[PDB]
Amino acid sequence: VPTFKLVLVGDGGTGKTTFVKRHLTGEFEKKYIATIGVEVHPLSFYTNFGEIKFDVWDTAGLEKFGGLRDGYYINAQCAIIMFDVTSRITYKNVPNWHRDLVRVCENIPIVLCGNKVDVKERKVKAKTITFHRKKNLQYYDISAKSNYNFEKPFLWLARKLAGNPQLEFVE
Amino acid sequence: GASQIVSALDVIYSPKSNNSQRQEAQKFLDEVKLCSESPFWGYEIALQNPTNSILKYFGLGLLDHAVKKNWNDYDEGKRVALRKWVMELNFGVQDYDTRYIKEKLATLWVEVAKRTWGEALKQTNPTEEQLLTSWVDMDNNLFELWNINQSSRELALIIFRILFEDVFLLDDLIVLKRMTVIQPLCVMIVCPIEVFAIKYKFSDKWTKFKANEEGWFSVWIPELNNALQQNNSEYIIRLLETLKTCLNWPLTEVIVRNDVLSSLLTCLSSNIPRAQSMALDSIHILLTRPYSNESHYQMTIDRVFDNMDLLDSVYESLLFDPTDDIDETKYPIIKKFVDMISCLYVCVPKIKETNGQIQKYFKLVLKTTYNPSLIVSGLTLDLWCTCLRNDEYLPKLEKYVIPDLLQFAADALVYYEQIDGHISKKFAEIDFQSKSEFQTFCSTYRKRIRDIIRLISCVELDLTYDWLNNRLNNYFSSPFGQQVLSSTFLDHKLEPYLGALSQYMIVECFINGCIRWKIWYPTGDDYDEKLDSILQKLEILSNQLIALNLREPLLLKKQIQNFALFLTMLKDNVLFTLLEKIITSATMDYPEINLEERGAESDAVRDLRYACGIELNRMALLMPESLKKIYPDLESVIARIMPNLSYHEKISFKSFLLIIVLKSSLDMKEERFAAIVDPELLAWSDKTTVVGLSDLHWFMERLGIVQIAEYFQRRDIDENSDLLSIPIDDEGKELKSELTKRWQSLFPVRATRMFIHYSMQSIKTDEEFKMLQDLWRPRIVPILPYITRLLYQLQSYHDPDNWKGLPTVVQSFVKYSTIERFWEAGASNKSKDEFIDEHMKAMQTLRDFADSVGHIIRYTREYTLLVLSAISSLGSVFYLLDESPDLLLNSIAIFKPGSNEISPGVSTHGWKHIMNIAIRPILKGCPKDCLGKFMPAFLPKLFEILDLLLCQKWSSHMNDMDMNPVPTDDDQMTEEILEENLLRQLTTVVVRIVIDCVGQGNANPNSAKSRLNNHQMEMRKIIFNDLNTLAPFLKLLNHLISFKDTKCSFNSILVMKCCLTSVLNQNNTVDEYFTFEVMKNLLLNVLCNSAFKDSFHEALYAFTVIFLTLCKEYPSARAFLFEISNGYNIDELYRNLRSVDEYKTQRALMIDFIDWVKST
Amino acid sequence: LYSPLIHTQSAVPVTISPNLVAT
Ligand SMILES: Nc1nc2c(ncn2[C@@H]2O[C@H](COP(=O)(O)OP(=O)(O)OP(=O)(O)O)[C@@H](O)[C@H]2O)c(=O)[nH]1
Ligand SMILES: [Mg+2]
Repeated sequence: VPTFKLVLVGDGGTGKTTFVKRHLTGEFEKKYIATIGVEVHPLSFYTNFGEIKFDVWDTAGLEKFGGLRDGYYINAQCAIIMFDVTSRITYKNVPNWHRDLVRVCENIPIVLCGNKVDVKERKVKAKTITFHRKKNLQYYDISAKSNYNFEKPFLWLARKLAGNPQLEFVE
Repeated sequence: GASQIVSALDVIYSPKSNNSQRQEAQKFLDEVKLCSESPFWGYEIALQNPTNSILKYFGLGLLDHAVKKNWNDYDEGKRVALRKWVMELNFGVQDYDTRYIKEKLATLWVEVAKRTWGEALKQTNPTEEQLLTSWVDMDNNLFELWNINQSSRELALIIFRILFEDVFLLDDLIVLKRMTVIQPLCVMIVCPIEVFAIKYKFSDKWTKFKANEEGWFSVWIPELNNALQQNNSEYIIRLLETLKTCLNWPLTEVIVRNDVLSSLLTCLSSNIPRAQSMALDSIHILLTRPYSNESHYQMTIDRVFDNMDLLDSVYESLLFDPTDDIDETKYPIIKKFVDMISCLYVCVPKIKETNGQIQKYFKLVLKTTYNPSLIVSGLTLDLWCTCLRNDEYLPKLEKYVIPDLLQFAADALVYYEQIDGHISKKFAEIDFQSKSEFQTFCSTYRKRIRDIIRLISCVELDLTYDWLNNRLNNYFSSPFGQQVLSSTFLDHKLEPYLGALSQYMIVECFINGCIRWKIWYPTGDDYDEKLDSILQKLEILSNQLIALNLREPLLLKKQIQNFALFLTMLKDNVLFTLLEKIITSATMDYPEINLEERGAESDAVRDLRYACGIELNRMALLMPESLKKIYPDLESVIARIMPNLSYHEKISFKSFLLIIVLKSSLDMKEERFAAIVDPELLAWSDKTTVVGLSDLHWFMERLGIVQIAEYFQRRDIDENSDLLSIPIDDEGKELKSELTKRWQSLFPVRATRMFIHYSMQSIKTDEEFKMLQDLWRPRIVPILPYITRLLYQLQSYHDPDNWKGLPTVVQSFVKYSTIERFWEAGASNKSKDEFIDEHMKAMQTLRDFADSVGHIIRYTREYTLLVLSAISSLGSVFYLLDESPDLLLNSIAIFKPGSNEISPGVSTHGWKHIMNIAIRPILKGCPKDCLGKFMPAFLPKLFEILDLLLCQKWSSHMNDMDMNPVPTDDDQMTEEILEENLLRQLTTVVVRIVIDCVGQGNANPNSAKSRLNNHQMEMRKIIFNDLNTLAPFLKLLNHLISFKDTKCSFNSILVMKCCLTSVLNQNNTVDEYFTFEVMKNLLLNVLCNSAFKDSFHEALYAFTVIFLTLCKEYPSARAFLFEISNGYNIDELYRNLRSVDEYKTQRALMIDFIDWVKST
Repeated sequence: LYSPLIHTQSAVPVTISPNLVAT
């Protein structure tokens, strides 16, 4: 069974831990607790072409709380940069995350995920978001609270890592 | 010990370790990092064992932390030792080092350079000690690293890339402090000394820093050329990565001297994908960079344009067949190439065309526009639009590409998302995240294509007209054209209909192009003859198009749409013909089907008739005087048509006649107006309707709920039985048709709205405005009570307490009708498709019956709100009568007898609609001579109603969230998200109402230069100088800032700043209530809450202003502020503020008080 | 949701760019 390491990078309070917990247990988390260091959560998706497992390294987005910040990216085979559409500082900090993420692992597939799209008011409008085009990334609007596209980035990443472009999640 | 660090790294990196063990290892590593020997330990770790890549990276990270955080604490000797350690580690790079190890070493070198390089250059003739401190030998050492080995070569390239990126591309803080020394040093190291001295004038102390006299470009560019000949892909990629960041800033003489553009073009002619992408980025950077020397820019644009054949070959090589699968390796390269090509049209007016460079460039752009991908194709549409709009390119563009571009744009005007197996969807499923995004991008693409067609038809009207005539003849002689002409109903999502629709859109674009030509062409002596010829051509085209005898309703609708554009240009010449054609096309029998069953093909005929009516109204508005000559014939024809016309189209036709009556200066306006309006408005004053509108059971019976109960009993339906599973019956269809007909005839809201709005559109001067206002007065003031009563009943329908009088068998029916099914993208995992699927499934179900009843109720409420808004536009007649404010407001807001609940059962969306449609237009619709009689009787209750409604809605939302923490299912999450969004929008509407009633006071605390309008200024006199209106107004303002919404609270505080000038008018009653409430609300719920970050800063300035004013004139405020603070020294705090003139220092004093209150 | 109404100030449905003044 394939086993790909995935590093979840993003600013603080963006929803990375909430997104991982929603993928694991299936229930939304209300409170905000800063992710101390890194947490490794195994994740499995059942697809038509077999079984695929993910090692999602949920990293700290706060500087003072981060551990081996860049060191958490060694031997990574995957990545997701999560930014908040309700706060423009996260999107402005997105280029820094990509910059220090491609320094360690170069040719991995990276996905930019805009979180908290469920709310009407969003300080990062769709037009403002163009970093995916500049760096050939994939941008999937997701919402942990709403489960809008919470499975799409994993499906795209699995398609690119495994090789199959017709691979689909059957369960 | 190093063994502990190795064990901790193994624990934190192994996947089998649990999270707690990982956290313990990370804590140990963190406490290791804080040790005073961390830099030396990291250097030793990196040097001793290069085999362990992870441990070496950890040591380099320790060095990075030492050089990034503890740099200021280190003395000169420690800094020099750290620099020496970094240099030694960089010089020790071997082949076994991974890429990230090299990147980290380069990062260390760049950090040390940014924090050391150029320090001694700010002092005259610095000694050797200062030069050594300032790292004078950087260039010499960096060149030494360039020759150690090929791994050191890659390391030096990475060092240069990171250094230049941080210095120029990125807004790094450290370099920003010392930009004026770092940047010229980079220019020194990359440029030759002779070239540098031309632009810069510094002395030999700068030349000491530069080691290689010839510069660094004279090293990179020959190396890049050698790598290109040897076809070394990795070396080429690394060099282009380094070279890409060092071309915007350096002196252009270096770029020209080394022939960088030639090397970039050579890289582009290679088959390496990454090299091609970086060459594209480099070429775009060279094109868009600033040029001090215009000659160098001329050479650049000349060499780029002289290699159009090479660019065409590169594009052809990049192309691929997407039928099987798109190539992700070069599709982004294709997009980048088309983006770069689209930016070259700016330079076109500067290329001296000698070998047809401009023709080849435009041919290449057109070829790229033919790309199957819409994203790739849509990049050049802006280029084509800009080129067609401007005149610098028009003579150079018409000669080569105008016919081909027109043909492409005509061929590309198709519905991509509705074509099965279209080649564009293959790229759509990769460039777009959802089908809705693809559909809206297709809509934008077709809009830009239509813009292209319109501009071409304007510029080249003769050629475009000839081509369009030939194309239309060929299409309508084709078998698809025969199918379109010889059919009555076509599948509206199939090729025969879509092709003809595209043809009609092309015709519309051509007519719009002629309209544009009417202004674009210069007003010379030849203007009149050309305009006459164009009018003759358009009349011939219109006659040709009409003679087709098109029968498809949804396509004849588009023909009627184009009729208005034809009439705009041709004026009277075809006015009667188009009018007669529109009239006769709205009464076609269509014997094949019957229109009363609400079929799929009946909706097309209904839409066609509605479009015919609306176009009749538009034509009457445009040319009323010309219709006066033929009015009696029109009146007779319409009166003959009236029995064979539906009520909706009856109202449309009557409005058309009314427009002709009013605008065309016809005699006896009053008699015709009465004969047209009174029969339609008579239903409002019906005695049975008047007496029964005050009884809710009568309202239910008229709505038909009793008949629904009888039908349910006949079908043996029960409350316990689910309505979502019971199949529907055709008897129910007949019943709902009868009920909706009787309902629309019973309450002529549409007739009143249309008549009032279109009579308002007939106003051109004030005198006939006054006479029309007097004319509408007898028809409105006896009808307004009944409209308000209808709105009352529509509000009372949503109250659950009013349903218990109904029969038990329809208790659930009204509840199902009340709820709405609005959907949002992002508020649920479902998309639009399955939501519309749920709605479609219910059609054959009895639940759709309740849904239709609720839709009827909501439609009637929307139209009565629109009628009330239109009556506001009637002017002084709606505001001078004394009963209007109470009559409207009591109707909209139903206070329950005992409990204070604003119209129980009315959703937040309904309140949003009520506010937006009625309250805002009426509040802004008050004439400046009528505020003094309507405002003081409206606002005092209106603000109370708004405050109560907002408080109740917000309290209900938070209570439901708190007492129901975990949702039962995801549907509960969707409902909560929708409710929160609607409540936020309602609060936004309320704060907009407040803003337009008073007017805010700017974001800057000291700026109040926003000039309030006359309407805004007038209200402030009424509100602030009246206790009856003022006191409720602060309640709304106090609540608005308290509510958890950043946008309104920030805006409300800005409004309060504009109010603080006048609300504190020394009034005793105003001042006291301001004391206990506003300080309690602002300090405890806004200042002490972190959810109002931006609002906290603005409220703090407002709070400080109130604090100084109240404490100065009211000692009780100081005692009150002492109590809520539970300590502190208000008198000392007040004295410190007054002695400080700067607001920044005053803000610091308040932050201490607010923080201290937070602790207490 | 409601039905649109024509205004005499914008009854003409042409989408000509307003900024155009001459050639
Ligand atoms: N509305 C909404 N809120 C969300 C969504 N995802 C996350 N949140 C909110 O944001 C919070 C983020 O909490 P965590 O995911 O634990 O934060 P974190 O990633 O650990 O934060 P750092 O460690 O500082 O990077 C959640 O608890 C929610 O309150 C979403 O999709 N929608
Ligand atoms: Mg986190």
